[PDB]
Amino acid sequence: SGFRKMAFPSGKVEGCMVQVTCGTTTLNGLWLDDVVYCPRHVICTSEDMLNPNYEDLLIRKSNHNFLVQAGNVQLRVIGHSMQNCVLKLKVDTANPKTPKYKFVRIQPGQTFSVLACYNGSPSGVYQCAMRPNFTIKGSFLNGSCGSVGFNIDYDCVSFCYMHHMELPTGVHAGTDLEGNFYGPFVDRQTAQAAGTDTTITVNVLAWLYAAVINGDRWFLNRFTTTLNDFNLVAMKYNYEPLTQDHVDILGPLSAQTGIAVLDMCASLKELLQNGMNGRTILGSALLEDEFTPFDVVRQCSGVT
Amino acid sequence: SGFRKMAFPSGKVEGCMVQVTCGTTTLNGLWLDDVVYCPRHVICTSEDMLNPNYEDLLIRKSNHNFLVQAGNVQLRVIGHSMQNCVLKLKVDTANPKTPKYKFVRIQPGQTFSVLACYNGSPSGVYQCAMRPNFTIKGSFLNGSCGSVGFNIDYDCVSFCYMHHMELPTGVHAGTDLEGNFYGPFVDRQTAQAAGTDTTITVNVLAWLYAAVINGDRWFLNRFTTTLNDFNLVAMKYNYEPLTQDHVDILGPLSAQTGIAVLDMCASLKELLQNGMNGRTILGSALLEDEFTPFDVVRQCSGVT
Ligand SMILES: *C(=N)c1nc(OC)cc(OC)n1
Ligand SMILES: *C(=N)c1nc(OC)cc(OC)n1
Repeated sequence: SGFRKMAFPSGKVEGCMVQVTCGTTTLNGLWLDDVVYCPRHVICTSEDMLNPNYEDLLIRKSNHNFLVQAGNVQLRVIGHSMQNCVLKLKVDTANPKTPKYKFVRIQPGQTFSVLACYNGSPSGVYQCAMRPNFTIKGSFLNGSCGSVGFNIDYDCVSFCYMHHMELPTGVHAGTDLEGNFYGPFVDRQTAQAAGTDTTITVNVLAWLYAAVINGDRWFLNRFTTTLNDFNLVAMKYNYEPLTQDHVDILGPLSAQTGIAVLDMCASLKELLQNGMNGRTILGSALLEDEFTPFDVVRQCSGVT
Repeated sequence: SGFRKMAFPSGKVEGCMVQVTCGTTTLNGLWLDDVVYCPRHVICTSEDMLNPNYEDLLIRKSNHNFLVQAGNVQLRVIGHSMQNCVLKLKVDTANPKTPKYKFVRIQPGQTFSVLACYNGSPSGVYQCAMRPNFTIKGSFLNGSCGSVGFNIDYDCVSFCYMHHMELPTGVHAGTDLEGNFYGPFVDRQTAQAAGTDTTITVNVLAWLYAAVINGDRWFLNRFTTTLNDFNLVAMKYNYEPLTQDHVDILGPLSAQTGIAVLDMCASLKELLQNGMNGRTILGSALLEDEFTPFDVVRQCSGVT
């Protein structure tokens, strides 16, 4: 029993973190096979960042200008290329600790672990979600760029995020491992405002199922609702609309607890309308939305 | 910017996790050098657990009854001994991945990372604190015993906790790596009720400093208080008394923000008396107490 905001074990990803320096800029790189992936803004000075022409800036860079260090040892760069907003630095040595891996582009609402790094060295691991406005609420200081987000399926690491940027509102933006930003963000120090950060309804419902499984049941009520009635309330509260696909995804948690998905929607509807009244659910005074239904099943079953 | 409940990178500890089986019971062991540490209740059947005499039960066990598996390979047990509530299984092979390590016994209020494991395999990593009533609020299922809590200082892992038990209220109890339980708990399936779970005042104040550093400042007020006046309010709200040692510990965060510790105490006093009024601090609707002042400095500076 007990339910925590849990990150995947980070060891497989720690073995891939390297330091990348270009000129006076140092950030993190991800070393998989004989390629080091890093944000292309490693080539920018703080001034360049205001309006960078990456193709033009990159012309002034050669393989020997990209200093890649893995632990105490230097890696030899034998090629470099730009793919969207990431640089791929081909090195002469395959990473001996390369885990089984995939590059995946996640959808909003999906969660992942972040291994925050500085100078190619891991500092911490935390769990977060791709917000519906394509930002993430991370913990990143200067030098954390190139830190990655990932999920693990037994022994295969699916890398989904690489840190690039902080918006003036303190939220974060980044790319998948193909260098494509999530959302409309660009790697330029310009006015970039995020859209509405709606709540991930399907994740709140999954977390309410985790609460019932772990003994917090005070919020269960005698009501039911329909998808359309629930969605009228969800729109009022800036919650994402619940679809029949979300209901289907919650099927196993509904089966485990015996609480029909629409009944849990009615409990959530009352929590939105009445508030918590100073009460907590799984140690939280707000409705948590950074656990997917898969995360709840995984944590409640103990998948390794 | 941004502030997350962050765990230490788990790789160094993942390299130490093994599976220990005695008869029909399987749990986790911690393999450091040529010793495997595990809860002594590995020798108990579910019936034995009601009133076990460990010394007597242990007489019926030989080295060959302790099956220790590290990954896919079996370790040879060449000795076994009981130290308090842990067993130390001497194996014939030193763990090649043994990190630099220490065994530390933490005080209430101190935080640590837990690498939850099942069958010697890591499932997740999360951050928690030793509560003032000597319980921890973890996420542990059957088979998670022997999972450990730790802190890291650059390359040295300080192991502080080993999971043994869940109380009927869903909170957890365990030992340090010398086998001594935190608090008054025993490794017996008997009526064990936890005392008052007070809030760790010094940690709430540290987290309010992290909120100011990361831009959440709405709760700052025009008031100040004294330790004695603050402590009258802290007692009313089941908060731990703040001492001059806690004030001294918050000195660097006070210096960084320019907010005197007693002024932050006055902000906390008003938050306790007035509530949050539907507002949040660092994404939380309650006052968070599982970040020590050291954690706040570490996360706000990016220590690797
Ligand atoms: C990422 N490491 C990073 N670091 C900065 O300064 C040290 C600035 C920045 O701007 C995008 N990114
Ligand atoms: C710890 N792994 C554990 N597992 C149990 O059943 C599988 C019971 C238990 O009781 C102390 N501990």
